[PDB]
Amino acid sequence: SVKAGSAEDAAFIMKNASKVIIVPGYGMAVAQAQHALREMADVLKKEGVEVSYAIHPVAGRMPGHMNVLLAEANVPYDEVFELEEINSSFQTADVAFVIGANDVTNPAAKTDPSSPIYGMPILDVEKAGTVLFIKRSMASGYAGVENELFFRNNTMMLFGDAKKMTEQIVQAMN
Amino acid sequence: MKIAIPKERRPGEDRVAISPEVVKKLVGLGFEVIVEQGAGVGASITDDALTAAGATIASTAAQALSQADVVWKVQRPMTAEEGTDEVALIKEGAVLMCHLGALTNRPVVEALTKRKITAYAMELMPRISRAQSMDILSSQSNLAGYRAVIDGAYEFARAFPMMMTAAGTVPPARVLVFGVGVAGLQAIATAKRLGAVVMATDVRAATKEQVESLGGKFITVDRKKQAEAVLKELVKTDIAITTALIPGKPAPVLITEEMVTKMKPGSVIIDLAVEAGGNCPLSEPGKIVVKHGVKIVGHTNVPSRVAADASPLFAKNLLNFLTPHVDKDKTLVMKLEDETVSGTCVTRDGAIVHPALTG
Amino acid sequence: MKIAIPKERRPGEDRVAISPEVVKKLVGLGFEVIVEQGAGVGASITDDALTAAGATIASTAAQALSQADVVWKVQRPMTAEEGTDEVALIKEGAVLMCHLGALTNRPVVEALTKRKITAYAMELMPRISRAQSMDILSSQSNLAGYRAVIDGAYEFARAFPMMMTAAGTVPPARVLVFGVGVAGLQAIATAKRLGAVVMATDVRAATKEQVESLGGKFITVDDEAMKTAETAGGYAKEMGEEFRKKQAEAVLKELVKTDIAITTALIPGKPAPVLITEEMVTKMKPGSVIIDLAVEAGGNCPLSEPGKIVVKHGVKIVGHTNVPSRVAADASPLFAKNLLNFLTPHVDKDTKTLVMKLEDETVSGTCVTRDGAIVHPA
Ligand SMILES: NC(=O)c1ccc[n+]([C@@H]2O[C@H](COP(=O)([O-])OP(=O)(O)OC[C@H]3O[C@@H](n4cnc5c(N)ncnc54)[C@H](OP(=O)(O)O)[C@@H]3O)[C@@H](O)[C@H]2O)c1
Ligand SMILES: NC(=O)c1ccc[n+]([C@@H]2O[C@H](COP(=O)([O-])OP(=O)(O)OC[C@H]3O[C@@H](n4cnc5c(N)ncnc54)[C@H](O)[C@@H]3O)[C@@H](O)[C@H]2O)c1
Repeated sequence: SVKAGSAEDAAFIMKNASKVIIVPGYGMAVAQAQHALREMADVLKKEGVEVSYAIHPVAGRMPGHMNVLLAEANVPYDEVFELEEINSSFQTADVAFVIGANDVTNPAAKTDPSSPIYGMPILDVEKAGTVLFIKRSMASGYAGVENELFFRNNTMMLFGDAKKMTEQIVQAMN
Repeated sequence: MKIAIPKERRPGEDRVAISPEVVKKLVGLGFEVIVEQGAGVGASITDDALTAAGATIASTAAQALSQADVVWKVQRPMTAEEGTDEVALIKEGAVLMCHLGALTNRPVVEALTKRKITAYAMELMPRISRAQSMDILSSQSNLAGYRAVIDGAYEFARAFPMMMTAAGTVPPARVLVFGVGVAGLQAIATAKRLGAVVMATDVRAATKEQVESLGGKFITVDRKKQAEAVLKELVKTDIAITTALIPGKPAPVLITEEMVTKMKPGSVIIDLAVEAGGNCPLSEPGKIVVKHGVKIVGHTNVPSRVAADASPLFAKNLLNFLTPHVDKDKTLVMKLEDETVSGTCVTRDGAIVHPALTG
Repeated sequence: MKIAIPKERRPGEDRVAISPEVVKKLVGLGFEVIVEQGAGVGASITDDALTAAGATIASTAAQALSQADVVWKVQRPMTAEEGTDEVALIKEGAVLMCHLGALTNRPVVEALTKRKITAYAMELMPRISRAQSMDILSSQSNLAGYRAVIDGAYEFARAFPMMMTAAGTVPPARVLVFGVGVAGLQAIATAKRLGAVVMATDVRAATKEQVESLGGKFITVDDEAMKTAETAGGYAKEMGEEFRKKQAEAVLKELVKTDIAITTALIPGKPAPVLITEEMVTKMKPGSVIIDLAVEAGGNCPLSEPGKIVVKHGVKIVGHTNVPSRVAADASPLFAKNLLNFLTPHVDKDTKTLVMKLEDETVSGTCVTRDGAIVHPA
């Protein structure tokens, strides 16, 4: 019942856009997709596009999980933002590049009172013109609950390993 | 209402249950914020920094706590039995929030109960998503994991990273992390970013992927003699960091003396479980001991070794826990239906209320 | 032609001038290689590892050097008035290779000269590119640069890396490296490894690009003087009181926000330049740490005291001695290879002799005494 999508053609969507927010999560860490992610980002800045990374307080499986991996891929600190300084900017962005995140974006935290993720503030990725989730499958996250964002008009899935998908997208950007 | 934060009095505690950011938030909620002078010294938070945020400075502990409706601290208050009665400084009927260690320290719970103090033991915070912001176990453990590596690198006489030079190459350090909770994961990350080859082991199945998600290698057997695979790597290890812990129980023994005799000299062990008995029986609290060519390091209170970053995080945990209950109209009502309140309340209004302590 | 290497009896000195890799190479040249008992314990080099590589083991210092045609040490040998008289243990007429100190150590030089001992001073190694494999300043100061960051992080009550967390964001530590030679470059790299935001400065113009390659940001003071700051030797000169002021004002904007300051600036034959005065320390954040690696040459900060950690104005100023010996088990194999690379080219091999070229500037810019003559342009 959900909408699909593949590696192909996510490269120009971001290349054509004025602004993109990258939203990394645990899956990004599992695949070690971070060196490919950073190279995907600065080809964009070489095009004149404005890039950002939105870090949820509990992305990954430990405090600072995304920070160490992003630091290893040499992402500049000035492009990395915490949930409170970045959440309003989704409104003004053409693309939400979600790579290996899920629970961190899940709207049932604001709605659905009787849910396991309720009350945890999330990143408001839906408010971006378009949302791309990279993950291997439709499988759930740490909470073990479905995410409504996967199936609406403004969302497109990219079903592959986070390292493979991003590497492929960089080649399509050239 | 008044809310008070004293200095920490226990030997070696350099943390404090406040920060300038959190002071100005408490004021916004309609609190008068008082802190004991010198309370933030070990956390690099001066009295002037505090006063600029909107707080008042008290000259002594007693005076800070005199009229406080709410009291915040990091470690449990000392009792008369320990030679310093801090419980007696807290106003009758007041609210205390701290790391009580309440399930293993019934004496302090009884002393708070006698003064009709309502005590919230923060270490008993429920493991739900919305309380991760109020969780002092993970905020403090995380920084301890980082420190373990820093302490290991300090005590080691080789560099962490591989270095290729004109005069020859020096190999990387080999690190073995035992136990992959919050501390263990930050230890793997800190060791890896410093250039070490990192191996980790844990009993739990789901940890193997966590280790790899930080670039570590899990010790595998590709049954109950899995110690062969462990020992094969331990014999090649320069730094062993043990983090394995079990609430209200002695820590599991992961490196036996027989295992340390098989390690290379110059190796170091960092035993983060030393206060619960140690994962290595050769470790001694508050000391670096040398046996069989190996330094076994067993510093106490590792989060206080990072006290200047630990303290802001601890005060934010406290604020996040308190904020939803300050509906002013200017009072504090801790709603019983809240699991965060019921999971954490140890005694209330003159009676012990936590079901683990009523008997 | 047999070579012997003693253990270091000097307080704190844990480096040995030998390794299994090197004795295997010395045997090939034609050396019987005796080594004092337990000489590599501080360097984590065992006697059994020496043997297997091809080394006999002497049970004392006098027994190792007794018939040794060549002797390798790390630091200058102690003289009669220092306590034990190691110079006298050495067989007369032998050749001695180490950091003999020299220039600032005249007692040792005349005593070795009295016993016909031909000694070679490795600190005076020419600053030409081919001698980098024989160069002890570089091998040892590289590791001191690493160790500075480790000591800074140890003394600091905060974490280095940025961490976004459920309790809020841990900010990154900001590091300022004063002087970007061999030690300063490794301090930048090691601080960046740990997630710090790294700032750097130096008087030599070519440093700017080296800092940026490591991902640090460089503090240009220029004064037009950075073009003519580096010499034909590659070392710095005295810049002047006016530049120092121009430098101190530029530095201050970052230094107020700086958590760790690592100072490494040296000037040959001169006291170490003052980069952070006590006035500047007073502007720094409480909990800050200064690591002064130039402490044994005067210091880049006047509040530093050798072998101690000083606390003033809520700032820790750290001034450990012999920083490379705090990394002794890495330092030692590298030191022993500096010496091996220096020595190998001048071995005959066929008759097992040692004719040190004389014409090779590596040889002549190093020989402090030869057969009872001091022979050096001091
Ligand atoms: N950070 C902390 O301190 C901490 C600690 C404990 C728990 N948590 C919890 O962990 C969760 C973190 O949220 P999150 O969004 O970062 O992670 P998450 O919600 O658990 O989801 C991770 C996603 O990444 C995908 N993934 C796994 N391997 C992948 C691969 N190799 N390539 C591409 N995608 C892959 C998975 O989908 P596929 O199966 O399709 O691949 C999965 O849905 C929160 O619920 C948080 O409360 C955090
Ligand atoms: N064999 C060789 O060719 C050889 C050997 C060693 C070093 N070198 C070269 O020499 C250069 C210096 O290396 P080093 O580690 O010996 O330097 P050093 O130890 O003599 O000094 C460290 C740094 O401090 C700087 N400095 C001095 N005064 C300063 C001040 N006023 N303010 C700011 N910085 C100041 C110097 O410019 C230098 O970069 C490097 O380029 C290195 O490669 C060459």
